[PDB]
Amino acid sequence: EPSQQVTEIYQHHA
Amino acid sequence: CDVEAFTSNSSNDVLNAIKTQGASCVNALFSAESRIQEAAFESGHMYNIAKHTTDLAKAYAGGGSDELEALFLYLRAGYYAEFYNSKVSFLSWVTPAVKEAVDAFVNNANFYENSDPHGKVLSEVIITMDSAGLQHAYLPQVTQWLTRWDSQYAQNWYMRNAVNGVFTILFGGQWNEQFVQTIGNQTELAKALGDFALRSSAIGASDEFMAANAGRELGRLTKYSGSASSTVKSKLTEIFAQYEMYGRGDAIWLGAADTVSYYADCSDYGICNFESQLKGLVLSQSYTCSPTIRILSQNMTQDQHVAACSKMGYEEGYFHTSLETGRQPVADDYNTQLQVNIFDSSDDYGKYAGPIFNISTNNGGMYLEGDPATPGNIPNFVAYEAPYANPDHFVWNLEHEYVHYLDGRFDLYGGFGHPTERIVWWSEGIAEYVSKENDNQAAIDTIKDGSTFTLSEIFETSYDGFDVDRIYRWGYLAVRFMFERHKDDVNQMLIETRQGNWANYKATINQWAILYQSEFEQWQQALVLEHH
Amino acid sequence: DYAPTKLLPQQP
Ligand SMILES: [Ca+2]
Ligand SMILES: [Zn+2]
Repeated sequence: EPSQQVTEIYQHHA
Repeated sequence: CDVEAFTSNSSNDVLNAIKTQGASCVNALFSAESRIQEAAFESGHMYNIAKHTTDLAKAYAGGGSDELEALFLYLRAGYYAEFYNSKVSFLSWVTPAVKEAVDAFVNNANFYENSDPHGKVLSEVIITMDSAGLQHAYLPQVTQWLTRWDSQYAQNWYMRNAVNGVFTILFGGQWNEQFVQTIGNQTELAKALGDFALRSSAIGASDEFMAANAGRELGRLTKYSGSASSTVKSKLTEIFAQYEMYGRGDAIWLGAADTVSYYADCSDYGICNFESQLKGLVLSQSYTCSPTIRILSQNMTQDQHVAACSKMGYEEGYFHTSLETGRQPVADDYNTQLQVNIFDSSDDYGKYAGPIFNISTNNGGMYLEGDPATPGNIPNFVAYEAPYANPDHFVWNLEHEYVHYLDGRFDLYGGFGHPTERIVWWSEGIAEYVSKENDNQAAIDTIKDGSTFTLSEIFETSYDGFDVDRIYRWGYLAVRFMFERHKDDVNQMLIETRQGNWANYKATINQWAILYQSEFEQWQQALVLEHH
Repeated sequence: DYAPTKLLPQQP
């Protein structure tokens, strides 16, 4: 559940 | 890179491939076809490579090691493949050899070096502690990393990667019996974890995400009992006092509040019902487009509100005309006004939307139809702004997602799960067709590449495997085809979906798949030829 | 759900 140093902004909706 | 070199029966061949090709090439094994994974991750290879890694790790002199980076990456790639690939299973003598190799790197005098090169290999060692199921084995090292961390370590990208791995260990440890049995007695770990989360130097800094992860894992420790319990509670109380739910340090406050609320009693910390207070603080702007759309937002300009309302208003009219609704909703649906909830960024969405709406945020937003028949049900689209979203509103996924509200209220009976037949092709196809109309180059392109789907296949589309080409582009093509060539049929289908007659809906589109396949192909041909 | 780690993010 912990976040990585980089996460994607431009994702598809859930 | 040559992924085939990793498939030799000789462990020395595989070792040599790791060493010569390096970590960037070992990366391929995580995703490789099963045949390659089965051959690269034979138990004998894992054991022999771990034994080589032990000797190399003992000899390590600091300053990074390309070879050790690749070797530990390979070992934990094996555990990755073992988890997901039913044809990869390790014999019981593998993991002790892997633990020996981790021990060798941990016991090396250079283990706590601060440098990017060391961080590159250290990162893969720390993650191997989780991948190999060794979460119970290195808690004194987790504790040392938490207490040693400072602003100097935080300068280095790969040191941040590496130490952030200890939160992966804590999270994965929930499935490790020895970990669950001992973690509640780890008073020094709890103190170091709490104090790591309380480091004010992390706020606004490159390691803030680590402090937030620490607050979340500290709150998770309330699920365990033991001699550390009072320290966990004390440190959480300090987090909730030092920071706040909206403001300085709120990533740490909310991370901890998330797990405390789930695993413990919110009243022991004074945070009960924080989610509703948080909503009014973060989504502080209210802009009513119309009786059918209201925006709650964190930080939008007037121009953005105006643009969002007029874009949705245009789509709303196009939808009602195209779907011939008469603006009459399906029965048992009182979702009269869509609430459009827009955070300032994906980062803000990932921080605030979870508690406010009780959702996962590892995504690009979502529409929550809820139960449309229940009094007080609120239809909520939850979204964020983004620099590369569509002008002039700059709300990511707004035009597509907005159609899901309309389709849900005017076309599809019941809540999201009501259908007893597959309807993904329609739901996503109509969201694309209404929002994009005839401007969809990706849909033309997927015809041109010569790989296609029949109507029969499109109607069977599901979210499993998330084939986005099939779901979004071919869903759009089938929908657009039916509207252009067989609108009377679409209206016939909608009689059934609007009442929840899902078997009738299936029988209706079953006829389309039998009758119309060659015409669908002709229509695709015309679409491509128009483009040329 | 538990899931083993894939790749770590490289520095841009
Ligand atoms: Ca519905
Ligand atoms: Zn959609």
